[PDB]
Amino acid sequence: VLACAIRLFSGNYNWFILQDNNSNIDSYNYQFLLDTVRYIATGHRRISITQWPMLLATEPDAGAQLIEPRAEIATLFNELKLDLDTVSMIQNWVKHKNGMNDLMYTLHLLFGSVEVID
Amino acid sequence: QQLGFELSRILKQLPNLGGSDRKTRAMLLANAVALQIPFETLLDFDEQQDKAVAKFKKILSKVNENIAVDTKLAVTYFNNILRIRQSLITGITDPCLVKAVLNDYLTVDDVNIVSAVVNGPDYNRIQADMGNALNQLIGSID
Amino acid sequence: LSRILKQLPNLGGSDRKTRAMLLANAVALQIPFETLLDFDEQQDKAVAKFKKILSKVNENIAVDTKLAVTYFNNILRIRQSLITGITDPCLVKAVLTSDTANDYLTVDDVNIVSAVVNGPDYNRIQADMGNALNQLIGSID
Amino acid sequence: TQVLVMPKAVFESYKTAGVQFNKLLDTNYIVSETSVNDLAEIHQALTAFPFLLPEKLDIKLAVSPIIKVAELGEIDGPEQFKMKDLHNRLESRLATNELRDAGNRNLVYDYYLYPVDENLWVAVQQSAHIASSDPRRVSIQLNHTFFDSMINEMLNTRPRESVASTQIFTYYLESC
Amino acid sequence: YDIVSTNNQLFDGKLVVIPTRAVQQENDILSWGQFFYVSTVIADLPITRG
Amino acid sequence: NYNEKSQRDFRVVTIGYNLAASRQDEFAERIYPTTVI
Repeated sequence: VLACAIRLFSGNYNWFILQDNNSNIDSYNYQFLLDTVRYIATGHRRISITQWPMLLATEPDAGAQLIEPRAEIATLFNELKLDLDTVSMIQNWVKHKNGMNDLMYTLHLLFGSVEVID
Repeated sequence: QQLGFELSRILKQLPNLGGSDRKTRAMLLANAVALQIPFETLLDFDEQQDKAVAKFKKILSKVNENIAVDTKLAVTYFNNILRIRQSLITGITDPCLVKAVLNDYLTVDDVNIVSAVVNGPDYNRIQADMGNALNQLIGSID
Repeated sequence: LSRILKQLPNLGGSDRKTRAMLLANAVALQIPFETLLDFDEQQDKAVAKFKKILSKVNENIAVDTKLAVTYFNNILRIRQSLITGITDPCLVKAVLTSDTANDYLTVDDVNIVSAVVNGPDYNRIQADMGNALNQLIGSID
Repeated sequence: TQVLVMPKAVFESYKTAGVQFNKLLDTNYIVSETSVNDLAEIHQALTAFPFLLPEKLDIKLAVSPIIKVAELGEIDGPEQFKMKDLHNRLESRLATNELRDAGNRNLVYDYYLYPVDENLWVAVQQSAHIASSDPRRVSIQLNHTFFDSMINEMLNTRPRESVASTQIFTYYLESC
Repeated sequence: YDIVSTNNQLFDGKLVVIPTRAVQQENDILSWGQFFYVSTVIADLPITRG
Repeated sequence: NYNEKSQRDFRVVTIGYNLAASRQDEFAERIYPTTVI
């Protein structure tokens, strides 16, 4: 799982920081990315890893600003005093008690064969 | 005359004591073969060892058709003797070998005895000081 | 240089002969013989460098330079025989029971080598195996 | 545990001869089953071990046999003087090796981990590789299978969360 | 032969001679017995016992 | 305090306590050599 995470998260720039535009602006996909970065920093998430899969697959338009309306994926790394290095963030990811379990779920949700509603 | 039979015929001539016989039997095969096999010029030590051992084990397989030899012990001795041979060709040659092969009369024991009595450096420590005290010269020149 | 040379005890008239041996080893340790070549080009280079090194014996105390070359040339030829392989019991004994061999062998291993090498019939048996191998070592795939 | 780095040549001797690996930290056993050159090479291989072990997890690098011999030569007992003679032989043989392999200079080794109990981590020093430009990064990439072997073993006793914070865990991630 | 001593009370007056392989190896069946060991589990839980 | 004979500040010496950790004692290890599962 660790070798997989690095292969997928290893680019010229921090992968999460690159995800600060695209189509994900106020989506649950964006709130997920912000929630994942907070986990790496603190170890605590607003929505359980076992609840994100159904929320992301449906991607409701109801309300995503209720999770984190203020922060942006780029700003969490400076506010939370994280290291943008790919290796540093993976180590800070897995060192948490539920690290490898959260990582396996995240890899599935971002890179796996998720059934997404059209 | 298969090599396995000829080596076995010769080994039968060693004096017997008891179970110690397998230690001295294995040692002699290791000594003869480790020193007899020629080295190939294109190989480094790592490869020369793998090749020399492969042949040594095959020799034991043939010998063990005639006379019992402990395979693991004989290989242990073989590798030790082979490393000594490799060290001599790349490393320091003992003065007993220059003496044995070549007016040479006063031997190393003769100076190591005096050093031991006075509790000073022996021949080997002086030899180490020589090279060390010479390291700078040889490295500087070519 | 002279500090360590003065560590060698004086022994009769051999003071100029033992240091010649020590110097020949000191150089031969750090000039290797490249297995790639035969005993002419690499040999001449090693000897030429040794003779050039002898140009600084004025810094030393008691070096017989003519004998030091003799010892150096003997080292190279001995190494040639070891590369090609040796069987002569007179040289095999010298290798097996030596200051180098006592550093690669354990105490128990030496005790065994000393039991075979010093046997009353070692020289005959070792010579016979030398011929048994020299004639047939190539038969082993 | 305690990591004991030894060349492949020494490791294969131990395995072929059948030397108890458990008692290689006991000076009195290793000197009986180990040649003077092997003991010197173990010292040299320890001094060429580039990696910093997780001291925070009580994983230490073994003290070389030469130091242990030197210490016993200064301690009263029935074998003190035999141990002093061994020390002198080790120093002369070590200096002889250092004068011969000084040319090695710019290279890094592959290491193989052979766990022996929980108090000894045999680290076999295998084939050398040439590395002059950033040999630290080259050493890390080469020893991928050494880093994950160490991680697998310490996760048997140490907590996963603690191992994740070590430099050994980091080196694995940097390699892959 | 080799000598191994214990201080266990169950050997109050016993000497038992058993064969083993002269050279030890890993998972060697020729040892008189074997100790099949799995890393002792150390489990740290804030149990609310009682 | 005519006499000040020391009563409180004594020389304190700590007795060592150093246990040896292993999978087996030498006796058991020699009879039942360890195999890792």
